[PDB]
Amino acid sequence: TTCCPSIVARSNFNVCRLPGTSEAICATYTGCIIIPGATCPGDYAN
Repeated sequence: TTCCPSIVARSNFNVCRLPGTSEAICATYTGCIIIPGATCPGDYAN
């Protein structure tokens, strides 16, 4: 599951994914995170 810190970061993440970039690279690129669960925390609400 991916969780993002802000709207901007999520929008950025989704563009990063368009060419097929791994989620892990898009995460460090944007400040989004990958978690094994499905429940994003309050400070990664977007």
